[PDB]
Amino acid sequence: NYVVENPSLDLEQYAASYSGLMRIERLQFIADHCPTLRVEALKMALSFVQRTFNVDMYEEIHRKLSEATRELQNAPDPPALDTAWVEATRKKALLKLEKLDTDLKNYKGNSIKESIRRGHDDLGDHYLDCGDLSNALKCYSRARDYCTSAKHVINMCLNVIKVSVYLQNWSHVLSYVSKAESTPEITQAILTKLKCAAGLAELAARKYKQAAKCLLLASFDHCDFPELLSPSNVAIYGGLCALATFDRQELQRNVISSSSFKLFLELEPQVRDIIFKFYESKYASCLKMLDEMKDNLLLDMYLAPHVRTLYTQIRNRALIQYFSPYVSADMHRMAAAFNTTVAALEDELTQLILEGLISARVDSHSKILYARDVDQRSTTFEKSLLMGKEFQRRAKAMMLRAAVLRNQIHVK
Amino acid sequence: ERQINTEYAVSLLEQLKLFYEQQLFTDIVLIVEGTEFPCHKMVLATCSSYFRAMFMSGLSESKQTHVHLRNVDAATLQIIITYAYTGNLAMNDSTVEQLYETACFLQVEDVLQRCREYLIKKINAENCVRLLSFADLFSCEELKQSAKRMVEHKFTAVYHQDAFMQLSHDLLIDILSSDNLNVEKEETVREAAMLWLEYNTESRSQYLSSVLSQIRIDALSEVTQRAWFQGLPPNDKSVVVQGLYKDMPKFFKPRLGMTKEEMMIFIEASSENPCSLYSSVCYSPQAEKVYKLCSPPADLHKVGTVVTPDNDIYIAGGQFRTVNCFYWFDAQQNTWFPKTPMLFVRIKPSLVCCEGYIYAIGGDSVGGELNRRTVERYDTEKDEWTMVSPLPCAWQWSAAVVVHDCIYVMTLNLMYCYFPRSDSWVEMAMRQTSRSFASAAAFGDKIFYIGGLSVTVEIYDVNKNEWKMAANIPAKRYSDPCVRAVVISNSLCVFMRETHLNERAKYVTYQYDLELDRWSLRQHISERVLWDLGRDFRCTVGKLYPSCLEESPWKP
Amino acid sequence: RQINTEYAVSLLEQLKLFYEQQLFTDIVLIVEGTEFPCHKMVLATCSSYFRAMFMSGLSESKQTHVHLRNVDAATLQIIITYAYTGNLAMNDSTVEQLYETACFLQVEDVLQRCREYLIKKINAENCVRLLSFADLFSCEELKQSAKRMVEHKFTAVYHQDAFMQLSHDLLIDILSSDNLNVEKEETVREAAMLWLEYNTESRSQYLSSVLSQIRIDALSEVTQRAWFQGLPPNDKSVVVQGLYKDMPKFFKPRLGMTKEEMMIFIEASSENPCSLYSSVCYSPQAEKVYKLCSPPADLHKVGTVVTPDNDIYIAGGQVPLKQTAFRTVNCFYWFDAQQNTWFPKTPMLFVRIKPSLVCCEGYIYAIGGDSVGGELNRRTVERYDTEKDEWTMVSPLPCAWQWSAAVVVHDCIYVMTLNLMYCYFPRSDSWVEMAMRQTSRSFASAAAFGDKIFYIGGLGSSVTVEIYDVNKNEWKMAANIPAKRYSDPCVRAVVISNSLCVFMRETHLNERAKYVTYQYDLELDRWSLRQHISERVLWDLGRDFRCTVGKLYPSCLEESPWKP
Repeated sequence: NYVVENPSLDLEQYAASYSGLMRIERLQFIADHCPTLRVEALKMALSFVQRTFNVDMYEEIHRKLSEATRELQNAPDPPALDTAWVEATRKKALLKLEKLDTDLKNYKGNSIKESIRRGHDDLGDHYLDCGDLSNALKCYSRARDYCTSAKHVINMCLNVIKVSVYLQNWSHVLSYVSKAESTPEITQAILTKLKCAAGLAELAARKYKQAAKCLLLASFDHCDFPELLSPSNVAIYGGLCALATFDRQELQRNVISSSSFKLFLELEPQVRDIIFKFYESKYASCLKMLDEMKDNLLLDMYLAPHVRTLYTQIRNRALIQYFSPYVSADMHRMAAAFNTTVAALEDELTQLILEGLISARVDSHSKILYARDVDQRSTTFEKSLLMGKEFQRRAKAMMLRAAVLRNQIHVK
Repeated sequence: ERQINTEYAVSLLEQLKLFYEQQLFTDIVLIVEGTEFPCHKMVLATCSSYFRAMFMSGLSESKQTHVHLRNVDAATLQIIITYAYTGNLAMNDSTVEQLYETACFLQVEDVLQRCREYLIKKINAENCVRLLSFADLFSCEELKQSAKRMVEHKFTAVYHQDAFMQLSHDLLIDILSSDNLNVEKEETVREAAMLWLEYNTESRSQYLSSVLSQIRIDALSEVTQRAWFQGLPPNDKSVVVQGLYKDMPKFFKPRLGMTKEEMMIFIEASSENPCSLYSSVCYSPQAEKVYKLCSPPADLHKVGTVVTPDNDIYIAGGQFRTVNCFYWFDAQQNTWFPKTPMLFVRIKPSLVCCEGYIYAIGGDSVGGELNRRTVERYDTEKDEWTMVSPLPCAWQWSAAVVVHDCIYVMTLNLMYCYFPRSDSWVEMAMRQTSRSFASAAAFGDKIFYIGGLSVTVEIYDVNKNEWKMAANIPAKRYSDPCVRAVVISNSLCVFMRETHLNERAKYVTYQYDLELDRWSLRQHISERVLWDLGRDFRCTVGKLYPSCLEESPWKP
Repeated sequence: RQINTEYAVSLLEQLKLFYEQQLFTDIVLIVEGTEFPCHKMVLATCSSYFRAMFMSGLSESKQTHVHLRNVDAATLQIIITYAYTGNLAMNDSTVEQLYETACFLQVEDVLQRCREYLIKKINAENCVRLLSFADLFSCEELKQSAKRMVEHKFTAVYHQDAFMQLSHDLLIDILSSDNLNVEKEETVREAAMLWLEYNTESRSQYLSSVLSQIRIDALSEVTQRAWFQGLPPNDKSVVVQGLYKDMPKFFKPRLGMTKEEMMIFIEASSENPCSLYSSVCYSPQAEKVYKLCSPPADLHKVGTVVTPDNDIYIAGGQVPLKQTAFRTVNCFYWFDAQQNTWFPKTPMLFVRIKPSLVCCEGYIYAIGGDSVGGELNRRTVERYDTEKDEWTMVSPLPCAWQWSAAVVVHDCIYVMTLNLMYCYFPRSDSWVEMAMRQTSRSFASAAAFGDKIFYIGGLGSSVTVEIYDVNKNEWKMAANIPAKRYSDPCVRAVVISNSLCVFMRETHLNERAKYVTYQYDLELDRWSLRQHISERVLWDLGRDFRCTVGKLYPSCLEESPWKP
């Protein structure tokens, strides 16, 4: 259903930008979806997963790396897991986890709400490090029970968002973003983090307009946000969603007024140039750089199907915006406004006319695209006559219905 | 034998504890200065290996419902009883001595072993002599020897503690007569003995005839007798006769503490045996010899080094799983004793010592922090980690040094000074060149940032707050030098290695002058004694003992 | 508040050392001349009696010597070691006296442990004994479990000697209950008659009450003059009493006479998409579809067997491990015909996938089933003991077969594969070669009717039928089932109403599945239309569903609410 082949991915920077379980998931995705580079990706993934005492996903990654190494031993014609890791890691993890559990349950006999919440948050962090998702969720819920202050509520919301991101329970993420935003009277920028979380959750849920709007409000002062999404990928996500959904004036207004996506596009000059060419009717370079960004971000944690749909919408909107200022546009020139051939452009234009929102006619003789501007009166008179014929026909039918009821006509 | 404990041993434990706390079925009660402790006989002997005679021997004690046990603290006996009943010890850092005394009053190997391990691990900076006397009072041979070495080192360090004055004669003889004194001079032990002896009266003068003969004869012909002349009791004649006899005999021999040769500790060197990846070695600037050191974890690498003004070596972090473990190098046993681990698993941490505290700046804490730019320090006295003000900006491959009791961290182009008294960062000067993958040295009152990607020599002064160039190190072209700047013999020098194409690496150190801006040829390290080191090796300055360490065998 | 376990076990083992090495003994239990030097306070940790013995201020509190009577040395010693070290070696014999002494000393934990063991141990040969024990000692949970299981297996057997020595109230509760499983109401009548005639006139006063619980359809017919024969002489307070007594008490049929031959189906297509599969049943007489309880932890890929005593068992199967995810478990379960629930039983030794469960000589035989081993003996055939509640290995099948079926004929196990057949001889535990089929067909089922084996279908499936005779030892063809062409019928061999019927579901092209059953004429070699299952009551079931013969109570079960 997925998995493509493409070189030139920078593994080191993409691995270092993220950190935590998010980095592990992204490295696993990169290894699984990018062949001819799965070896080094899996090696780095196993090197980092061994850190912070993982248990089951470590076994899966070790098996995958062993399979990859075995594959490498046959093409140009498997590493050991060091099972002592199991022993030492299990012993240390059990000792520290039981010590922390003893401390927390002793605090439960002391009955302090804030202390219980903090201990349960620590237990959830320890379980997440161990690779225990449901256990961390339960700990963070027993923490959410014992909340005292607004900052405690904010921390609870952030923890629940982080956990449900891995659990892919994005409904919980959205609910907790709404709770953390609407409640506390909507230098420390927490709303930026909440908006980033909401935007990424919406994008993961196949939403593009609201996700773009939420990302647009994210300020660059947040800077460090590696547990969920890197700033470069945030800029890419926002630019792609805005290009797909926001039309030209909306694009300009939002990008300029935000003043943080200016910096974000400075981090990612490719998206900035693509948007500028979109505004300036340079769709050929826009779409070739779009294909470059395609091959570059086809192996992203939460992008691939969403970004494919986004690119389809982007090319449709580009065609619509390109033909809009013309009443009689040569299809030769329109095809020359991209690397596509005449036949493919004609097929795409026919599909757009069938779907709509281009209002055009294809004079395939000279290959010139003529816009359709029909007089309202001619259409109005035609459909008014059709309505009258339908009204008379329905008048007959209702007139007929009175016959079978006044004369009691039915199946016996 | 089948000894299953699944969901039962804890249940029977709970029955024990519940029916103890309810004062149920009681048959024996301990009277402790009027405090009553109704409890199980069987639990009493299970903890205390002495009680097993207190209620089995056919003496009148067996048929006695009320037993008056004295010379035991009520709090310690209660904590012993509850530790017997629930299994939780929950020992604090203050009542360890009395708890150990009460446990020994029972002579077992459970609570006593636990407290022995705790005391061995808790000899931080000051209680060394106190717990050494404690172990002299109660036989704790393992802790006795550990405290012996620790007291040797720390007492040689401070030699002014009041607890040292109240010591037994045999313990003092063992301490001073040992050849493990970490003293660079022979007169400090002499004056320590003089102040110990002049602390009291004739009773200590009796021990004087036995402790005065444990010092090398160079200090026994000194002004010591001139000071004893005014300090000796009247009408004493044979005392002078026996004092005069302590000049010629008793094998005057050199000590071990004078061998504090200033050497260089290296980590992650090119291992000789292919079965090993990296190794830790040492170099002697004066002896022109290459010594080796044992790897602290023997399997973990990518560690950071720090040297306190008291010449101590510490290792933190490292990876390839990253472990937040901590270690300390023994200057005599050639081993590594672990310490309190860090709360975060760092990759190549930069440890800096200031005001007696170890500061770890950067080094990939978790990376996924809300604020990636954070630091964490260490307490060498309390043996704990204390969170401090976080870093201003996120940096990678950075270096940090200490100048004028202030924390200075260096990155690509920015520098921040951490004020330990207020726990805050203050903006410093900006460097005109962006160079990374380099280290800095704290020589005097100037910071020398050498290398970066090269041969960039950018000198910074704290009193002037400016960055300036001096010169370029003379190095052969078509090469990538590996610069290492460190203070040697109170003189700024460098240790650089040059590598070319199809050429062998050469090791050479140069003497740099402040006003000359030139690296004069000081000494060239011959390849007959030192082999290739590598690329990720680190260098630091410290004092080591040639006898405790071993020479690294390698063919010239 | 958590508890440190390291010093916990150190405590417990050093306590053990003190129990074995007699040191701290101020109190000693004097039982039938046996010394028990122990403590007052470990006896605390175990028992809730000695609090009356020690923490009271009585003569026994001061007495350093106590003469505990009406107890057993072995039971006291095992309870003491249970208190001291923690090993409760519970066997199958001393549990009775263990419970007796636990109730004597009021030790709650060992009471719960032995109650659980007795709940696990309830079976046929000790049902009435355990019910009497639970009547003697108030064990209401065990009392109810007994009552139910006793009702069932006693109505089954009604010949155990311990039934004669029972209290009047227990008999009244048993007989008046509406949970008896009897094909007729006359067997309980004669059971009550033989119970009354078991003893002397001491049963005369209870006779006025036992007849007050039985229906009046037998209180005016025979077995009234028989009591008059056994009446004490010249007693004129009973004959006339019973003459005019059987007016009241509302004659009503019982529940045991409500068992009908029904087709039990497992792993049917779940109506609600939230669940994977479900279990249903077809009523050949009521013409309705009654729902059944879900398999234990949605146990899929299992096998069914029904003993001649009409008992349903489940073995093998896999549970989705906590997208494809499934792990195989060797759990075993038993179906309650009245409570509509699956009672867990002793699990097997090896896990199985689609095992062939066959009953013979009271033993449940599971032949094959894709065992986890896969060694040279890749059959792992093993029988189950219904009286000892344990599994015993049997002689392995000489050849490893996959997707096989097994039936029981003439007290022998007949397992069938693609083309080979082997008969198991339980008396000697050996396998003998049988006749060879001429057609290569698999994924089929067989039903044992009389002394013949009918292998119906095989490969979807087809209408090929090969009839095998045990006395003749030969495979012969009879006919082919007339079905609609261009279809994929799902044949199911089954025996019902002393005849060989088939449950064949057929699906046409671009059409829904149709349910219809046929009656195969044994002498005419023809499948006759016995009944047509309308789609208004029965919906789609799937492909991996199984069918079996059995009897169920429509009263205890509930009709499945689902649109036609």
